Order: sequence, then C-alpha cells, then structure tokens
Amino acid sequence: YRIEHDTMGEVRVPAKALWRAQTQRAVENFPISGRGLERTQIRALGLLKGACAQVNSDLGLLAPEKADAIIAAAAEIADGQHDDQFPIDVFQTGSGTSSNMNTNEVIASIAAKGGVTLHPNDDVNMSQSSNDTFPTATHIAATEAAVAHLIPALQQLHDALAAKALDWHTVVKSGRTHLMDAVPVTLGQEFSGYARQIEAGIERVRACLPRLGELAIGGTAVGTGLNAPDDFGVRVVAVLVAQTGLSELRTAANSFEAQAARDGLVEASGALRTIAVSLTKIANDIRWMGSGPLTGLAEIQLPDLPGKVNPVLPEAVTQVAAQVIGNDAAIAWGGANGAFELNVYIPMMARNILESFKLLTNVSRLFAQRCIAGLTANVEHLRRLAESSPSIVTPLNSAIGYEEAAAVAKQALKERKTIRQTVIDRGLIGDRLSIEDLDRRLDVLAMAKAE
Amino acid sequence: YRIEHDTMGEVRVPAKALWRAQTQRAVENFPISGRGLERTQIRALGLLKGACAQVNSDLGLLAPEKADAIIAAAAEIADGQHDDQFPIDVFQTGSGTSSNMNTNEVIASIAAKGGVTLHPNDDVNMSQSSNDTFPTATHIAATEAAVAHLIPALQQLHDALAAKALDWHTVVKSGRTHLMDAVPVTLGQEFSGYARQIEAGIERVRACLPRLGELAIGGTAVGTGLNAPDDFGVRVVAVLVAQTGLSELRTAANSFEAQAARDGLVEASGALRTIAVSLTKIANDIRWMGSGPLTGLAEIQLPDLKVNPVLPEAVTQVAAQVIGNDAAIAWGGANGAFELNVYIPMMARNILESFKLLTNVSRLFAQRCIAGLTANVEHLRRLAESSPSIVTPLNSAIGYEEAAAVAKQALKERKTIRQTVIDRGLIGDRLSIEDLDRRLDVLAMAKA
Amino acid sequence: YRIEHDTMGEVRVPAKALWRAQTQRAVENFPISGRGLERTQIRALGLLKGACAQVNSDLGLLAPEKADAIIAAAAEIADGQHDDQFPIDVFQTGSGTSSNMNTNEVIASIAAKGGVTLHPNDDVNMSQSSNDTFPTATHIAATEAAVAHLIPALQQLHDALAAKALDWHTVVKSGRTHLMDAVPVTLGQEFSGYARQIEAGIERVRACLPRLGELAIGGTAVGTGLNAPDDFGVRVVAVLVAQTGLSELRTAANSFEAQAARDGLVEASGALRTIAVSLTKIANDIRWMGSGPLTGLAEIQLPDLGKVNPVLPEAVTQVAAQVIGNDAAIAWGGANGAFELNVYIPMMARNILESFKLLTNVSRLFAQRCIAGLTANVEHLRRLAESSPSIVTPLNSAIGYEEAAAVAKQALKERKTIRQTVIDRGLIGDRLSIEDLDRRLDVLAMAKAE
Amino acid sequence: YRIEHDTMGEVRVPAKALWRAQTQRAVENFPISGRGLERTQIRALGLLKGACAQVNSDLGLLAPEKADAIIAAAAEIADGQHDDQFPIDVFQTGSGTSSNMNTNEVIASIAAKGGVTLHPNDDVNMSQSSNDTFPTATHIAATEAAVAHLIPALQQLHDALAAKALDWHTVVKSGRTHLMDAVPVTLGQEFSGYARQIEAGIERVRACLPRLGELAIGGTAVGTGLNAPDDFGVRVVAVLVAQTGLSELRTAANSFEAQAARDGLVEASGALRTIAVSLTKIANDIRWMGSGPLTGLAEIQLPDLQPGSSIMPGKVNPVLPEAVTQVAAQVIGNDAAIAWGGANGAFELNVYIPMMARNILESFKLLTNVSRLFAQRCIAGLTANVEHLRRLAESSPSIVTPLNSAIGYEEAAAVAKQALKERKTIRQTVIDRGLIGDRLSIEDLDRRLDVLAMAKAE
Ligand SMILES: COc1ccc(S(=O)(=O)N2CCc3ccccc3CC2)cc1NC(=O)Cc1n[nH]c(=O)c2ccccc12
Ligand SMILES: COc1ccc(S(=O)(=O)N2CCc3ccccc3CC2)cc1NC(=O)Cc1n[nH]c(=O)c2ccccc12
Ligand SMILES: [Mg+2]
Repeated sequence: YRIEHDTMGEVRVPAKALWRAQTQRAVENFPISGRGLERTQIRALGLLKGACAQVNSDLGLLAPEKADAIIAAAAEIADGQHDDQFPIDVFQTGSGTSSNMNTNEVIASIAAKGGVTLHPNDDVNMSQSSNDTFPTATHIAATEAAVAHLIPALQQLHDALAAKALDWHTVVKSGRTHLMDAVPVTLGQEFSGYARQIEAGIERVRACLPRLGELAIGGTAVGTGLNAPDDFGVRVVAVLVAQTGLSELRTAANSFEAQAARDGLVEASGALRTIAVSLTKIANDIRWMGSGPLTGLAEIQLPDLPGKVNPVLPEAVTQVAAQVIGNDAAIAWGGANGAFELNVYIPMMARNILESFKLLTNVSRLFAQRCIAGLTANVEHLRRLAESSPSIVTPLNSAIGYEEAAAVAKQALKERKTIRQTVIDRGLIGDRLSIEDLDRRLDVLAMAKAE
Repeated sequence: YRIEHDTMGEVRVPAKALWRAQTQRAVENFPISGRGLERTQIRALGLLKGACAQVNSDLGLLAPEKADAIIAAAAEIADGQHDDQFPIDVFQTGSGTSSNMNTNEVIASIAAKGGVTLHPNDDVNMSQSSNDTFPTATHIAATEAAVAHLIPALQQLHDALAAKALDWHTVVKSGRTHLMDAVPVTLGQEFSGYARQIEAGIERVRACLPRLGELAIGGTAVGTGLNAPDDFGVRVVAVLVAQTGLSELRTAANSFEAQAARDGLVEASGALRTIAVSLTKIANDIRWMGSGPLTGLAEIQLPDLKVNPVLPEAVTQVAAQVIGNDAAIAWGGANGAFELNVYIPMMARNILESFKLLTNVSRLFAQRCIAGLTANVEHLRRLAESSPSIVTPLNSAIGYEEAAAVAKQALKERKTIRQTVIDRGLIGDRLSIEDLDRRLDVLAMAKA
Repeated sequence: YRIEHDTMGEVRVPAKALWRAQTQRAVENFPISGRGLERTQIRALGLLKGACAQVNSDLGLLAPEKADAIIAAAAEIADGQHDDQFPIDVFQTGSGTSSNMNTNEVIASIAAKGGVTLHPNDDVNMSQSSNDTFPTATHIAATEAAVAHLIPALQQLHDALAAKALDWHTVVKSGRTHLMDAVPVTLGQEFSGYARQIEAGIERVRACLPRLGELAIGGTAVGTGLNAPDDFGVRVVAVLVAQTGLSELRTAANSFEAQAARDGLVEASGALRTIAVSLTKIANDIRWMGSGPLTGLAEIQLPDLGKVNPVLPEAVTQVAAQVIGNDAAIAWGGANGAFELNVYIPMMARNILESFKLLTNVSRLFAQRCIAGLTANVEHLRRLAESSPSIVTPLNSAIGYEEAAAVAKQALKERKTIRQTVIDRGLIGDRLSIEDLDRRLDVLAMAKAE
Repeated sequence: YRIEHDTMGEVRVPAKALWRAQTQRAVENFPISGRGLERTQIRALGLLKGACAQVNSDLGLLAPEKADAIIAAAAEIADGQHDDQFPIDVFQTGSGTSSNMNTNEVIASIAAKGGVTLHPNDDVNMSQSSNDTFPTATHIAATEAAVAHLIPALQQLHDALAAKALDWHTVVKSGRTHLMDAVPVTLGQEFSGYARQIEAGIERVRACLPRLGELAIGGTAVGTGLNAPDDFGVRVVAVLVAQTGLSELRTAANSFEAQAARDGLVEASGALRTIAVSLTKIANDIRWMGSGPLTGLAEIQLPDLQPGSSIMPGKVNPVLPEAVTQVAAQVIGNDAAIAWGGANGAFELNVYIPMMARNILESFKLLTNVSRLFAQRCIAGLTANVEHLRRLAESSPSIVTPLNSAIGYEEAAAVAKQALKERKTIRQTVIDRGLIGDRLSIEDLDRRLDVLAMAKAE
C-alpha cells in the first residue's frame, strides 16, 4: 500500500491502484451493493472529462500539455482500458461526487505514467463541479442508450413482428375477448397490433429525447455557473455532439432545473415502463398461443431453445418487464426527493434507468431473432376451429332464425363439426338458404375483413 | 319501484330511474366500491352515442326520427343532466360493456318521454360493439381532461412561478446542496427552476396527445370492424372533433392495438407521474422555505388559509395518489389478452382521477399559495452573507499563487476568505477594501 | 343557506348542515377530489369522540351533562346517521385536523338541538390535539376493517375454495408448467393450493394486527401527552375495547413513533397487496380454465351473471390492480413524515380503507357467485390426461424410451389415449399385459391424491 | 477452451470452467443483464444438493461413494469456493431450471477431478425436478439472509439509536409539526421513536418467517411428489435444519401453493419495504437535524466521512443518510418487481423465480449492509448542539400555555408576541412586563417555564 492525502488527512491506498485517496475513502465508506459503475457510465465520464479539457484548452484556461494528457487518458477510459479502476459502490454520496473524483484521480495517474503532473481537482476538474458532472455523464449515457441501442433494437423487433403480420395475413383464427371465443381475426392482424405497440414504443422514446438529452455541464455547484466560463456548457455540448454524433445532446433549458431535479430520467423511465407493459402483452399472448401440445391452445409452435418447447424467451421478456417496472418505481422515488439546489439520488437513478435501457435493448433483439422470426402457425388447425365456432352462426340468423342458429351452434360443438357441415346435416339447405348463400355468410376470412 | 322483464326473470327498478333491466342486473352483480362513473366519463359516453347516431343517420342505416331522439337524449347526458342515472360500480365487466348498456338504456328511456321507441342495442348501439365503445369514451374523457383542463391549470401555475422568478431576481440567499451551506443563489433563480419543471410538465402532456387521443370506435368486437361501416370510425371522430373542438381526437393507427391494449393511458399516466414528481420537489422546497418561524429556515411567509403549509401538504398528498394510481394503470395495461384489454373501467377511474387531482390542486397552489408568498429579504441576505465564499474573484488582484494561499489558510484556520485576506495584510494598492467587497459581493457571486 | 361569523369574517353554511365555520372554510380551501371521508373513518371519529368524552367525564374534567350530550351525538355518528355531514375533501391538511374539527362541530350542532351547549374545541376536543385524533380514528377504522370484515370475507372464500378442493378430489387432469402439458394433478389439488393462498392471506392480516391496532390517542400535539391526563390513552383505549369488543386496539408502544410515522398502515397495506397478488393468480387460473367453449382450455364452466364471460374474475383482477396502486400511494406517504408528525394521514387513510373494502366485498362475491357454482368437465379432463405425451414415462421400463416416444407421437396425431395407442401398435403381450398397462397409465394414481 | 457434445450438437466451454454443455447453452441463450446468481443463491444451491444426496443415500437410492462425492462437492459450493462457476444470466427460464442444471454440472465436474463419475441429472438431480429445486434454494437463501444477517444488523442499528435516546434523555428542544414550531420534546424522545421504528422492523421480519421458510422440496414437477419418496421433503428439511441451525426452514403447508406461487417472497418484500419507509424517515430527519452549519437547523453534527467539495473546500455532507435513502428507493423498486412476478404465476408453476430471487436477496443485502454502516459510521458518533436546542425551546411562544392560570391567556399571548418580536426568552419577556409579584414568584415562573418538564420525559 501507499500513502495518499486529501483536505481531511492521510489514507492508505492499494500500492498498484490508479485511483487515489478520495476514491479509497469511498471504497471504505460505501461497502453496500458490491457493484460499481457500468461500462456505459465509465465511458460517459471519460467522454465528459475529455470534452471539458478540450474547452478549457480552447479558452486558454488550461496549458496545452495538461489538456493533451487529460484528453489521451480520458480516451483510454472511454475505450474501456481502466474499468477495474472504478471500485466505488453505486450507493455513494447522492451527487455522484465520489465517482467524479474517481475519474479525476485515475486520469491524473494515467497522465503521471506519461510524465505529466495533473492535479485531479485544479486541472482535471477545472471549470467543473461534482454537482454538474455526474448528472451530465448520466444523461450522456441514457441518451446514447436510447438513440444508439434501444431504438435500433425496438426497430428490429418491430420489423420481425410486421414480417409475421404480412406472412400470416390470411391465417384466419378465432378471436378471443375475455378469453372467450369471438368472431374471426387473422394471426396477421394480431401481429400487426403487436408491431404497432413496438412502433408506438419507439415514438415514446423519441418524444422524451428533447429533455433526456439536456446536460447540466456549466452550472457548477448550484446552477449559477460560478467558477466556470459563461459559455462552458454550450462549448462542452458542441464537443460532445461532434465526438459522439448524438445531436440529441443539448445544454439545459434552465441550469437550476437541471441540477435540482432529474425529471428527464423520470420521464424517460415512463417510456421504458410503457414498452415493458407492451412487451408483457406481446410475450403473454405468444406463450399462450404456443401452449400445449395437447391441452393448450396450440395455435403456434415456438422455436426450440416441436410443440413441446418451453416458452423461455417469453419468460425472459416478462421477467425483464417486471424488472423495468421495479426500476421505474425506484427512479420516480429518487426523482421526487431533491432539495433546494441538488437532487442527491443520482447514482441510484442512474443505475436503474441504464439497467432498464440495457435489459430492454438485449431482450428485444433476442425475442426478435430467436422467438418471433422462427414462429410457425398451425394454419389448417386454426381455420378448422374458426369454421367450427358458435361465434360465426350470427350471420345465419336472418335465414334460419335465432332458435335454429342456436341449435346449429350446440350440435356443431357437441359433434366437433364445422358450422357449414352442421347446417347441411340439419337439412337447412334449400328451405332457408342455398349453398352459395351459406358459403358467403360463413366465409371466415371475409368475416375477419382480410383478403 | 316498477318491475321489468329480463330473459332470466323479473327485475325491480327504482321508478325515477331511466336505466332498465341490464343496468339493474349490473347494480346487483357488482356491489364492490359503491362508486360509479364520474361526470367526465358520463359526458364522454353521451358525446359518443350522439356522434354514432349522427353517422348512422348520414349513412341511411338509422331512420332520422330515431337518430334525432338519440342525438337529443345524448346532448342532455353530455350536458350533465343525467349524472344520477349511471349507478354501476367502477369494478364491473372489464370491457365496460355494463356502462355501455347503461348509456343505451338511459337514452331509450329519455326518447320514450318524447314519444319515440328506441331499442337500446339495435338502435342506440347500432354499428358499435360491447368492446370499442367504453375505451373510446375513456380516451375522449382523458383527451378533454388533458387539453381543456390540465394544460391550462399547469400554465396558470407556471405563470405564478415565473412571476416570482422575476420579482425575486435579485433576492440573494444561500444555496443549499445536500442540505448544507453552499454558494449564493437568488430566490428568483430557484423559482425559475420550479417554473421550468412545470413548463416541461406541459411539454410532457403535449408529447402524449398523438396516442392519448386515438379512439377505437369502428373496430367493433375484435378490432376487424365487422358489422360496422368501413368508414364508421373516421366519420364518428370527425363529428366528435366538430362538437368538442378537440382536434387531438383521431382514429386509431391500428384498430387491433387500440382494443388489445390501453398503452395510451399508461403513457399518459407516466406524464402525470412525472408532474407529481416535479410538484413534490416544488411543494417540499416551499414548505421548508416557510418553516419555523424560530426552529426553521424562515425564508418566506406562506399565505394563511404560525401558518401551517396546508397547500404544500395537499400538493404532496395529491402527488402520492397520482403515483399509486399510475401503478394501478400500468398493472391493468400489461394484463390484456388477445383481442381485448379487460381492465378498462379501473384504468379509466385511475387516469381520470389523476387528471382531476393535478388540475384542481395546481390551480389552488398557484392562486392561494404561490401568488401570495412573501420573501424575508433581509433574513435571506444575512444567510447569503453566511455562505461559503471562493478566492477566484481575487485572482486579478493578488494572483493565482496568493489566492491559493488565502484558500488554504481560510480552510486550515476555519476563517472566511474576507477575514483571511485582511489577516494576511493584503489590503494595499493591489486591493482596497472597496475592491475586496465588490469582488466577493454575494449578489455578484449568484451571477443573476 | 344560513350564515355564520368566524375569527376571519362571514361564512355561508347550508341550512341542513350540522357542520360550522371551520368545516365550511375547509370546503372552500380544498376543492380537489370531490370525495370526502368514507363511512368507516366517520364511524371511527364518532367512536373516538364518545370514548374521549367518557374518559374526560370519568376523570372529572368535563361536566356530565356535556359528556352525555357528546356520547349521544358521537353514537349517532358511529351508527352512520350523519355520513352526509362530512363534506371535507380527503386532500386536506395532512394531520387530518380539518376532519377532526368537522367531527367536533357536527357533535356540537347535534347537542344544540337537544338543548345542550358544547364548545367544539374546549368540550368536544378536550384533552385531545389536532394531531393524535385523526390517526387514532384511522387505526380504529383499519383494525375494525381487518377483524370484523376482511378476515370473515377471506374465511368465506377459503371455505368455498376448500369445498371445491374436496368435491374435485378425484377430478384428474393434465398439469401445466410454463403453460405446457405436464404430469397429472387433480382439480382438487389445484383448489387446495388456492385455499392455502387465502388461509395464508388471513395469517398475514392476523400477523400485522399487533401494530395496526396501536392508537396515538393521549400523545397530544407532539407525542409527549402535554395538556392531556397522564393515563388518557390507556383509559380511552379501555373504553373503546369495552364498547367495540375489538381487543386488538392498544396504546402505542412508543408515543413518538405513533405520531411521527404511520408504519402500521404501510405494514397492513403490504398484507393486502400480498392478498391481491394471490387473488390475481387464483382469478387468472379460473378464467383460463373457463376459456372456450371451443378454442380455449374448456376445463370448467363458470356460472352465468360455457359461453359466460368471466366477469367476477375480471372484477377480482381489477380490484387487485387498485390494491397494488393504493399500496404504492400508502408507502409514499408513509416514508415522507418529518420530525414529530407524518402529514400524509388523510391520503393514507383513504387508500388503506378502500383496499380493505374492495378486498372484503369482492372476496365475498367471488366465493358466492363464482367459486361455489363452478362445474368441471370431468370426463373431458380425464380423456386429455389419459392422452398426454407427458404420461408415457412409466412405459419406458417395459417398452423402452424410443417406443414410448413413438406411442406419444401417434397418440397426439391420431387424437387417441396412450392406452389405445399402445394396444393399436400391437405392444400387448409378455412384455406388457393389459393389467400392467392400466397400472402404468393410472393417471389418478400419478396425481398421488389422498 | 475445450469442446463438448450436447444432444443438439458441439459446444465450446472455457478451459477452467466446471460447468458443462447445458450451462454453456444457457450462457449463449440469455445474454441479457450480464449479471448471474449472487453468493447467497449459489451457497443455497450447494446446501440443497448436499442435503438431497444425503437423503437419497439414507433411503438406499444412491450409491454411497456417489453421495459422498456430491456431499463433498456441494460443501465446496456452499463454502463459496466456486462462485465463478455460475455464469447464467438472472433473466433465464423462469423456473430457474438453467441454474439448477449449472449446479448439477459443476458438482459432476468437481467429483470427476476425484475419480468419481456422477450423471448431473440421474445422480445429482435424483428425486428432484427442474421446478422444486430453485425455489427451495431461493427460500433457503432468503431465510438465511433474514435470520443470520438482516435481523442482527437491524438490532445493531436499534441499539445505536436506543443508546442515543438514553444519552439525550435531557436534551430539550422545540418539537416540529408540519415543519412549524411546536411544544417541547427531547432529542432522546425523537431517537426513542426511531429505535421503536427499527424494533418494529425486526418484529415485521420475524412475523414473515413462518411462510418465508416454507420449502417446495419433494414436490417435484407439479407439486404431487411424483418420482420422489413420499417423505423426501421432511427428510431434506431435517438435514438442512440440523446442518445450518435455521429453525425457520419447514416443508410447505401445501405442496401446490409452494410451486404455483411465491407469495412468501411477496410477503417478505413487504416487510423490507416497510423497513425502507422507516429508514427514509429516520435518515431524512437526521440529515435535516445536521443541516447547515449556518443556513440550516444545526441541531446535531454528523461525523465527517469524506471531503464534500473542491469549490467549497471545508463543506462536509450527510453521505450516510444519502446512502440509506438511496437504498430505501432501491428496496421500494425491488418490491414492485417482486409483487409483479408474484402475481403472474399460471397453474402449477410461477415462472418469475430468478427475477423475484434477484430482487428479494438484493433488498436483504442492501438493508443489512447500509443498516450496519448507518449504526457504526453515523449514529454512534452524532453529537447534539445542546445549548442551541435549549435556547430555542426557552424562546418559544409554544411554552406560554402554563402561565395562563397565573396571568391569563390574553397576557400570555402578549408575552409570546413580544418575546418573538424582541428575540428574548419567554422568562425574560415575563420579567420585562413587571408580572412577577402577587400571582407569580420568580421560582413559580421557573417552575411553569421548565421546558424539560414540559417535554414530560419519563
Ligand atoms: C384444449 O382443448 C382440447 C384439447 C385436445 C382435444 S383432442 O383433439 O385431443 N380431442 C379429440 C376430440 C374428442 C372426440 C370425442 C371425445 C373427446 C374428444 C376430446 C379430445 C380437444 C380439445 N377441445 C375440445 O374437445 C373442445 C370441445 N368440443 N366439444 C365439446 O362438446 C366439448 C366439451 C367439453 C370440453 C371441450 C369440448
Ligand atoms: C384448443 O384445442 C382444441 C380445440 C378444439 C378441438 S376439436 O375437438 O374441435 N377438434 C376435433 C379433433 C380433430 C380431428 C381431426 C382434425 C382436426 C381436429 C381438431 C378439432 C381440438 C383442440 N385441440 C387439438 O386438436 C389438439 C391437437 N391434437 N393433435 C394434434 O396433432 C394437434 C396439432 C395441432 C394443434 C392441436 C393438436
Ligand atoms: Mg436556526
């Protein structure tokens, strides 16, 4: 071990570690979850520290040699070379200051190897505060997870569901309302519904981006921008947009709102919770569709991970959905409980919203590729049940009367025959209606209003 | 106390009641909460039945005498004249079919008083099903609640907060982070943050309207539109837009999504939940600011309705209720099956209550709390003059090196920057007292 | 439209209103939800005011003619005769002081009609504060809801489920795991599981009562009992226990915890949330088992209120959703007390008391109008159990797993019993008698019932 | 690397991996969270497989050399020696069958290193199924977390709060109701309330154990017990209780309820949710009482744990109350996830077990760890600003009430008005208005205005 110090005194630190005294104190203060920042969060802190040093350099506030060493070290952090040098618990000081110091200290150590002396706070934290940096890194990570990862994953799941809507356009089957047999639909129409739920999910994510992409950087300790250049925020955002290509990143509309609250994470988590609600309905219908092979609905077969496969992907999707709903409740709880100039629930809110992004992204692509794409429909079976359902007797009423339509439905169900065969077996053809009229009235695909 | 004849026997119905047998059976079946539809929901059911009758008349499917009687009876319901004719529990069949039939029966009874005979099903429910009517009325009610009521109430609260942000632009005070003394801010800056939260709230509600305003009407039993005209939905929506002025009402993008799911309600509830989260921070800050007057922060004085912060308490309690309602909505939203989500009456109760609570408490908070707040200006300046200071504004006078030495000695000896500058003998040609006091001025440090 | 003169001006009060100026101001201050206190919280406020007057009379603090007038007026409130005299919104001052004052004013107005003058504060609120009364009434109402109403309702549902478990003891059917076919169970075994869920629900409600029944009365403004007799709490609780028979009512273990927090309501709501979770599983299984009549599971028929919509399972799952939401609102209020007082009490009381009422009413309806009248498709369920690929495993030691897999495939394709398939494939002989086959494919024995 | 053969083809497995083909398929099937089972779940799966092998040996179903090898391998897993051999995602098949097979495969691989051949299914999974094992291990883990870790941690916090309540028995201060000035209390009374919240928290955990400790073992695939000995569950429970000392473990009252539902986890989460609600109140009150030191309430001082800021060099922050309130938020979210999973079983199996297990065991761990840290690094070192607190109590308008019977409520109200206006003590204001004489001696004033007696401390 080695001796390091801070404004509170002296601290023993692992002789080898890139982090310094403040990080070590936080390792000792917060042994709670045993989990630290995720790859996406460390990448965002690296991007931000690089962009700050670039702007400080551009404003002649920081020596070029120091800015260059920060930019190079921060690039190594953003690329993933130093993940082991972020040991601090998620459950740390609410502003995320410990993690901010962790980035500063690691950057200084990297620079030192390369012969450059950086002061973690006077150089690596120049023009910044703990209060504006950690939420900025959080909103970069959440915006990147929304734009670069979740939206493309939902688009892949949308396309797989729309492809089934088209493939199954004429696959007529029983409708089901209240779980009870209803007038006909097609599997295609039901999948067009699932596709619309996912398309609307993408619209929900896009609608939250004008506020999710807002960054606190430049507001310093309390939102006033004291101890930063007046244009720090607009300059740093311009660097982050050019480096990431995320045009959704923007300076906060109000510098006080951006630090006193995290309402943009609450808003975004509501979009994710809505997707989790949509995915629950889609996955539940699909596993019920596959149920059997004998005693269930046996409408479709899920691909094996023939008719006896456990619906394991639907199970993963509905478990992810449960986790997103829980995470959402934790996010709203932290969101509400800010005071005055700072919301001090940022590390916990960050853990939860980034996890929700990751789970939905990963499960959506698996569901699309390994469940949706390989579903096969029991087409003739579905049509035979639709043609045999008491639900389709209604259009006979005007030809044969209510009482006889009811007797047809009862006999068809008891004898396990089609409506068409029962109407013939009861001797109703000629008297009340012709074969041509019967085939028009009982055409189940026409009844589903599909072609 | 009259008796009626249902195809499972004899049903006694109160004599002044306009509902008939199906509604009276639903009253007997669902004695669960003892609360029925709200007036917003009754109004929306009246609007939908008048619009359907109009379109069935325009298409020649319904005789103009019957259409006229349905339209007149529907206008009375939409006008609030029959809010006592809807006795069915919220906790009813999950399609809302019972309340749909309640509307059909009341219109039939209103029509019969003017000498016209209507069949509740064949005439008043023509081209509609048991499953596309109650979700349509729910979305009409929620869209009206968002556009005509909530957004203007939030704008009133925004304008009250923004007016204080301007009044108090130079009312300097101490910042607080982690509840600890921080560098100066103004009371106006804090109120500018509150105003932005409510402005972002209005943006959040606006953002959900393209989906909240989607109506299922025309989809009939399963979403296929069987037994409705092909253009029923588009024609009914046009009548509803014309009659209500709500341009946000639209036909569903997908007629299956619009009946299998209520995801539009779940989305909208998320916006309301975010507003509840914002209101909690605003209300909490305001009651803390008003706390004391000896044991608290005593920064502001709330209007009296030793003043208890009763409107901040009402706001925070409303916020709690919107959070619970939101959880119930998401639970019902997720539990659809195949062609129908059967949680509609519960989801409707919860999202329409959330709209109403937020509307009503926002206007009360704006008018009877925010507008009348008074700042304790001299107290707030004394707190600002006790905040930590920084040496940065001395750099141009004593240089980076001396400024850094001032900062170190101030921390070590637990002194202010100001006293440390004086104690180090730094007052001279490089730095007058005037210049020290101008550089460290607390309102300049708030950068207003 | 009669008129009243306040400490702050004039107030118009409805003529047939028994409330006075403080209530009317609260009506004007809080037009938020349009919903006031429930019948159970009005009753509890009457109970509490009667017992407080009894004790103030017993200690010689209150003239007995005034105490008698309060006791008579409070009894009318407790008996539900004045449910229309409580117009204040739920969303009021967070201590429930407005509703406290509403009760004091209504009692004074009832007393006035019988010739007795009571000061709402000095007489009806004697020894009490604005902060220990409303939460005491909340905990009386919630404890009475748990003990007199919800437990007996849950016991009625338990007994209905258990009676089905016994009637269907030998009704063999396919198990289902992951929604896929599995080895046999009986409908009786499944209903015995539902019954245990409800019996465990009753255990969960019983387990929260030591803390749900804790009353703050006597703690006055901050929990110290300043301006009350030292034994006010134990005296008032003893009168409430004697009058109501509710032995679960008790003084708070800690008078500060009883006012700074409402953790007993949060605890109780968790038990109600667990019951809602159990009822969701039971109601969902029942509506799935009734699905059809052609394209669903068609295991049972629900009674009308095999084409019946499952309307009571829909009522039960909707109520369960409301209980879950209410539970989230209660926890939110519970967490956000400050120092000597939690000021979310009216919101918490609304939510907890609604949850109790919905679960009570829907459990009785579910037991009586759904569970009691279910009918099983007994022969059909046995035919599917006897035709399932899941039951060929006990053939392996006779014919090997490869021929057992061939039997399973042919039984499913030809829609025949495993028994008939084994006979049709010519496997009856020295390796397998008809009697040994019938032992190996005895699906009811595979379910291992009593 | 090193190659293997499934029934569905050839699988490559890391070289130092003790898992086999089924585990490697699950790794490829569920790349969702990148997080697998925690230490406590792995331990429980080890305990369970050892107890099962012991019972199968006792009943003469499993050869003793095979049982001894499973027992030895399972003890290594339960001792935390193999925490890196469970790579499967939490978000797996909802019965937890993947993690069950992972345990069977790791045990077979440990035994093979000692020259004994075990079939992961026919030996290590003997008398068990893919559905009654993972929920049994979940309930063992949750019961152990409640009894061995959380209750002791909560007791430590209770004792720290109760010690402050006693040290501060006479530390008089103004009450606060609605955040407004109220009549006197002691800091000791407030801390006795916080102590009771934590003690009630322990009572809530104890009250759930009769159902949390119920185990599905012996139920097999659908709860019937088919393909297992009639008494397998009571025999496995007897072994677990004897080896662990966990008296709360029991065989389920109903074998169907035990597999079709996880209501015991929903119930236990409710107790943890209530503790999070109590901890929120305690931690919020403490950081408010520590607020300032110049612009806040400055009632107490929290022990300094790390530098608060670089811009404000000497500012120190209530970091432990922030950790506690963040944990509480996580426990409330976790609780919502668990209830959601608990409600959505179907027929003979609830298929939300891995997700419900992750959330319930995380809530136990966060609450245990943060409770100990709050007790040792915050509560134990709090110091009260006694003279500040007494000065405010002695200047409070709220304390004029006991003057009423001497000078009347109108004159008492004038004393309060004046004191508050002129920033004086009530005692001094009563003097500066000449009221000491006939109706009121100087010692009679000091008896009426005794702020500690007004707090009515036992
Ligand atoms: C999950 O639903 C099923 C699963 C499998 C099969 S099956 O292909 O394996 N099948 C062959 C057909 C048959 C012929 C004669 C006797 C019995 C059977 C039943 C077995 C059918 C079904 N549904 C039905 O039999 C539907 C049904 N129709 N008519 C009714 O009167 C009736 C009464 C009660 C419940 C359901 C029914
Ligand atoms: C809800 O499940 C059902 C509902 C109704 C009925 S029914 O009684 O109305 N019925 C009579 C039997 C029959 C005879 C010949 C051809 C078709 C049919 C089906 C119609 C059966 C079923 N289930 C099945 O047919 C089950 C089944 N068995 N064998 C399979 O190979 C198969 C393949 C795909 C899907 C399911 C199956
Ligand atoms: Mg003070």
